[PDB]
Amino acid sequence: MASMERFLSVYDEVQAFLLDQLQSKYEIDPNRARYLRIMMDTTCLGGKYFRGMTVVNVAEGFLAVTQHDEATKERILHDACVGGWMIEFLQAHYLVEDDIMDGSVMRRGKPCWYRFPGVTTQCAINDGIILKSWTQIMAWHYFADRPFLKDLLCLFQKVDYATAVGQMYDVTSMCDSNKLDPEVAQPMTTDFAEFTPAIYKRIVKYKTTFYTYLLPLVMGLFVSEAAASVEMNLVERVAHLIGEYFQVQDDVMDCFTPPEQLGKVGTDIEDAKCSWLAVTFLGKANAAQVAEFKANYGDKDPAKVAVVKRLYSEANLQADFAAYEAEVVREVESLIEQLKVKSPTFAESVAVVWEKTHKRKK
Amino acid sequence: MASMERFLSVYDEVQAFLLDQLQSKYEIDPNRARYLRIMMDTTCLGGKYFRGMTVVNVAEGFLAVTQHDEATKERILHDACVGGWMIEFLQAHYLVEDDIMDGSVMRRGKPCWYRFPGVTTQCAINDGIILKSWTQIMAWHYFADRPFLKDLLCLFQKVDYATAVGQMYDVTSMCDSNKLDPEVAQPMTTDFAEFTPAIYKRIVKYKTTFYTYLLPLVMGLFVSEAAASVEMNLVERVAHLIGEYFQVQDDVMDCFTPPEQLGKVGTDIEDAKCSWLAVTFLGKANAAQVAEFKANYGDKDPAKVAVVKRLYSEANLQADFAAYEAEVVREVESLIEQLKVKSPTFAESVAVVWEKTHKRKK
Ligand SMILES: CC/C=C/c1ccc[n+](CC(P(=O)(O)O)P(=O)(O)O)c1
Ligand SMILES: CC/C=C/c1ccc[n+](CC(P(=O)(O)O)P(=O)(O)O)c1
Ligand SMILES: C=C(C)CCOP(=O)(O)OP(=O)(O)O
Ligand SMILES: C=C(C)CCOP(=O)(O)OP(=O)(O)O
Ligand SMILES: [Mg+2]
Ligand SMILES: [Mg+2]
Ligand SMILES: [Mg+2]
Ligand SMILES: [Mg+2]
Ligand SMILES: [Mg+2]
Ligand SMILES: [Mg+2]
Repeated sequence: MASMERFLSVYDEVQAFLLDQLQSKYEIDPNRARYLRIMMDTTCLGGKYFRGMTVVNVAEGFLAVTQHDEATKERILHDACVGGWMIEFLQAHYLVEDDIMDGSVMRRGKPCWYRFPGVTTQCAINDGIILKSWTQIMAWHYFADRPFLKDLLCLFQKVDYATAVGQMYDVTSMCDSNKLDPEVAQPMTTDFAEFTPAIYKRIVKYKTTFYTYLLPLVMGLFVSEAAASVEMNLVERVAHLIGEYFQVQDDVMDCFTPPEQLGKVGTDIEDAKCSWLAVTFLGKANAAQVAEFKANYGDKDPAKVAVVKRLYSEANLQADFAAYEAEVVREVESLIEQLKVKSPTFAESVAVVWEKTHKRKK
Repeated sequence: MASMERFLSVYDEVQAFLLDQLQSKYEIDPNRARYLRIMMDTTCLGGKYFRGMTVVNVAEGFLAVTQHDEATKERILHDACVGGWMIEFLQAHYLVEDDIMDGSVMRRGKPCWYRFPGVTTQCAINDGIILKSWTQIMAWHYFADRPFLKDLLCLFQKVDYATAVGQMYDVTSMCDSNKLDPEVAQPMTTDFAEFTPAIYKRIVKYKTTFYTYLLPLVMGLFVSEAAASVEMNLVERVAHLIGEYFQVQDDVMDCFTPPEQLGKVGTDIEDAKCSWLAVTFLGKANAAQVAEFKANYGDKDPAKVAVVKRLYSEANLQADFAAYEAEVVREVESLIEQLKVKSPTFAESVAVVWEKTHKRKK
């Protein structure tokens, strides 16, 4: 796709800027420049670019309807690409650190970054820090003189914090809340009392929705100077709804989509995660199913994991998923109808966003 | 000390703000609030508060000589405390992640954060991310309306990036540059060709000087609206000089100061670090000393580490350290004399900063 290739051409610019600046201001040597170029490529490319391409689509929408000089159109488009890369680099940071946290093996069809033989956990941790740092370098360099600079930095910062809090909800979702204690080694829950749709919703709201949907949508609005032309409460409702759905699919694919197709190897069962599948299963199983789940969940043993997967297949969670999906379509369409009132162009971008999400197979 | 106790009283405010906001906007539950309060306390308290108390001292200096209403004096002092905590939280972030990277056992006289039984590497990584996030929450909340806000955020961001780059220089200092390669597992250097004072200086300049000295000094200037009243080139020279000296002491103590006194257990020998001791040693040893160093450095075996420590004692590095110290005193005094030209009060703060650094035994 041509537009994708163009968003990609701005990656090339941003990379050249970052690496040149390392040479000229940070005393980097050539082989460390090469290392960081490879690290940027592996952690920032290969994904679907949904978050990045959402910023661009939001801005393209407003450009079709807004009068500007050509030079202004070019500036806005370039701004939207740079903001999109800020979010892809933030994603790259999150993915580096999450793969370590989750004990993951594959990412975008390659070894996780920390599994590269020449990298290891020790360096990946810091490479993840550098990725985040680059988002700010990029923002201050490109947007220094833009009116939306303070708004963008302030939003970016809140969104990052929400995600970090969400990650803490996730990484501790298999422990009992009353037992959390830095001094005491953490046993896994035996009762699964906290595997509920409300608790699940809390995980997912913070860890994914803000950075995957709120952030790109609003950044599209910032670089378009169009924020005031939308109902923000609606922007937040729609971001959190499509965001949750997006995470539910991720959870389902972790279990049932082949690594060949997904580009990653699942760990949610093994990691004892509060996934949608585990929650929806406890939502419907009988006493004996519950017990066999309890004896097998959250263990790396392939035979225990297979037992969990059979239980999932037997419980017909495909039926629950259809019904959940049908409900989201209802609410997202409602939200999109409500957005046209003030912002038809934005509502349309949100439609496109939803369509792309709804259809994804990875 | 009373002033310390007062800087400390602003920690209490900042903590209450952060935890209340987690409850009211982030849907946190009480036991996770407790966990993060304990995490903030363990990772942010117990240090010497040098960086934090430098912001306060810089501002107190300008207040003694500048006319203000009392209300303004109180605002400036409070601003200096908050900026100081932003840097202590940044330090706490760096320390959490560094202890993981370095395989360290003790920090401020307690187990490293990731060694707490109830924490582990998996959670500490994210706790370190939250610490950094909190610096921005704190900045945007407290300084939203201040004229120095953009300057402070932009400086903070550049300083953080420099430190992250510096950390990459450190963590790869025991490998040959020409051999760095994400695809290939990294062998330790055999020739130690890159253990040179120039390369050492590069490590230390980036990993420590910006965040430990440039940042607090300039933040004191920002919250004092006094930046324009100094020669910034001199501020940078003095920060980088005292900063390097500060790191040299850290390196010496890692080897020779008892854990009981230091509050940490050294790993530089075991980690094959490019420390000042390793560099100054190669700076003077004879052929046979060089060989015995090479056969023992960068191995966790207590007998190999002891061999390295004997070689250090025999080479009389205490003599090199005295001579290095004497030279820094010369240059720092020169820089302080040069600061009085435009900024006597600032020169004095820098004198106090130097005196505290020069005298430290931990
Ligand atoms: C590091 C802060 C946030 C990370 C973050 C937030 C949201 C999602 N993810 C990563 C996914 P996956 O590993 O790609 O399947 P998850 O592990 O959640 O299933 C990672
Ligand atoms: C994580 C980014 C920077 C970390 C950073 C920078 C500078 C210094 N440190 C930490 C010290 P130590 O572990 O306290 O002795 P080092 O390990 O360098 O001897 C840590
Ligand atoms: C589920 C989440 C939030 C992490 C993976 O996100 P994506 O599936 O969008 O990953 P890439 O396209 O960037 O690979
Ligand atoms: C050497 C460096 C830069 C890390 C430790 O810094 P400090 O020795 O200042 O640690 P605390 O006082 O914060 O414990
Ligand atoms: Mg994961
Ligand atoms: Mg995860
Ligand atoms: Mg997943
Ligand atoms: Mg260390
Ligand atoms: Mg270190
Ligand atoms: Mg040290």
